[PDB]
Amino acid sequence: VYPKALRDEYIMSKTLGEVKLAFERKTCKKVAIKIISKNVETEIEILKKLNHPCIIKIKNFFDAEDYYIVLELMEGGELFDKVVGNKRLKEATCKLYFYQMLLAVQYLHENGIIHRDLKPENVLLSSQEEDCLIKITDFGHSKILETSLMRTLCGTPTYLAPEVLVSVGTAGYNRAVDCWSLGVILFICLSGYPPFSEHRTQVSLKDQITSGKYNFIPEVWAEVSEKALDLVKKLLVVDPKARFTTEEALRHPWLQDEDMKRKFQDLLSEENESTALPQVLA
Amino acid sequence: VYPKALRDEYIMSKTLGEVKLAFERKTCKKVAIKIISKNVETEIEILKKLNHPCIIKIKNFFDAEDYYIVLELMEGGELFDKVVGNKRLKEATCKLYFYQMLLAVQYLHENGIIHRDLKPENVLLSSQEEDCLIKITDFGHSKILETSLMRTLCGTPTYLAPEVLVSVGTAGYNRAVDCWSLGVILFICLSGYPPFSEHRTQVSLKDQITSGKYNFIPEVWAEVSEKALDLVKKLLVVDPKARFTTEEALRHPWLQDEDMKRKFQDLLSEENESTALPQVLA
Ligand SMILES: c1coc(-c2ccnc3[nH]nc(C4CC4)c23)c1
Ligand SMILES: c1coc(-c2ccnc3[nH]nc(C4CC4)c23)c1
Repeated sequence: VYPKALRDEYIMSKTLGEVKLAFERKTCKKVAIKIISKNVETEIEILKKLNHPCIIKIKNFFDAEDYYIVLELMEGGELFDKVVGNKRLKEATCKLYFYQMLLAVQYLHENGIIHRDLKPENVLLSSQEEDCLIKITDFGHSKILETSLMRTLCGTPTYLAPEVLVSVGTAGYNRAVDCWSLGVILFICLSGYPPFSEHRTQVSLKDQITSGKYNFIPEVWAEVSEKALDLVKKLLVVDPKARFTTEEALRHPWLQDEDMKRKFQDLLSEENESTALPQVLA
Repeated sequence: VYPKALRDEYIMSKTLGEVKLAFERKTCKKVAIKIISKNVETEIEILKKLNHPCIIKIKNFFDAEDYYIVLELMEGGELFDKVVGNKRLKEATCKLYFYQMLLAVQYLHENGIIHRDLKPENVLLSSQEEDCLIKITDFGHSKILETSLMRTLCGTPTYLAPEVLVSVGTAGYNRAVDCWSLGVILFICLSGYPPFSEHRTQVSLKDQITSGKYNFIPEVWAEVSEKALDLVKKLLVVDPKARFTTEEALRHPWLQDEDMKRKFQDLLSEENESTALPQVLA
């Protein structure tokens, strides 16, 4: 059974995925309750602190026999369900979703958060409409950013191991892992197929990724612009240092689209209509 | 002033280094009280759990306006004070101390603890005698060992960044950093001078270490055995994977010394004379 405290504020209903739809008793509004059976402390700590239109918001949390997390309900489900079994997303719909994913990831990075597990199944669509707001979820694997390397470097390396000194060159580029993921997500949305797979290949999945040699099927990509493909090429770079950042991506020719930037602002203000407190008129 | 609680159990006395000698009121025995002015939680968590004759033992802790740590008093001070200003340690005294440092570090590693800051100033001598017990201190920088890489690897790397997959090869060799430090400590004890320095050199300290090209002065090392030098060569290896472990070191020809292993056991049982509860005689 569900705990008394949760039962006191919410009316539990039909399952969504475990994730279940519930009704907030006070408001009669629908909510989503993610049950994480017995690190969730860190996920809430992050989510309570985080505030962006493209990042999921915690409404409430319950620490009982299991962990119960109350989130805003996403009527469109996962982005994964839109790309399954070679279901190709329309280029405009890709731009709109990607743009949001970039803003969302940029924000995380700004605030020292590395998602670490970005995938179509962690992106949620707000409505059943293709022109809708997306939201990033699953901060389970996320990391926070002062390095113990920095504390070490203040001292004289008389006793410091070489590898620690070598690690200095690479250091501070952990966030690049999220840009790789976005690159993989963008490839999936645009083509309908993944860039790295064990399907009809001899080469190991590890090897395709390490080499950065993605599976390019021309007939598929003929339907996709050079601008879109260029951006994928720029994010799917083996060297994290050379690999494009969210800021670099957001500045890319593909995203310099005034209609998409307009549609998102229009979707944004439409969501914010109910929340709007009267304005201080000059 | 010192807190009431600490004042209640201990009589504070003359400074040792901040570290001050105190007297346990119950026992009238001398103790050392390390004052760490306002991560100490982790250092105590480790030290309370740790139990070895060559690792410092916590007796008590006080969390007031500052952090007060009660430790067993080491009458011989730091190992650093024995090697300052080209003071060369006798080879036997090196073997004896090194052997203990190896046992101590091996134990840490066994229990998943990486010291991270091993240096002559973190090694304490029990008595003013050169044949004495040593103890490892300063667990401030120490790390504990399940990897978030291991949690990642359970999944399909479809979205995994290449660098994460590359990090797999190197992974699980963080403890090698302590073997480097022991190698640097052993060089210092044996020669009287450090292997890597900015004194009478053009080459950067980073560069000497990364290259692993230690400053070898033959006239100095003529007084030192080939067995001792070989061990230093084996620990001062740039590749952590190739670099000797504490077990490899403890198996080395230099440490297969029955008199040293005997002297340490004799020093050990002499310390344990006061603690000895009667034995269950068969
Ligand atoms: C897991 C983590 O977050 C969710 C989730 C959060 C907020 N609204 C939602 N609508 N549908 C889902 C799940 C069924 C896709 C969710 C599930
Ligand atoms: C700092 C960290 O530990 C100590 C310390 C711990 C136990 N006994 C000791 N005797 N002398 C010292 C200091 C003066 C060298 C210490 C100091």
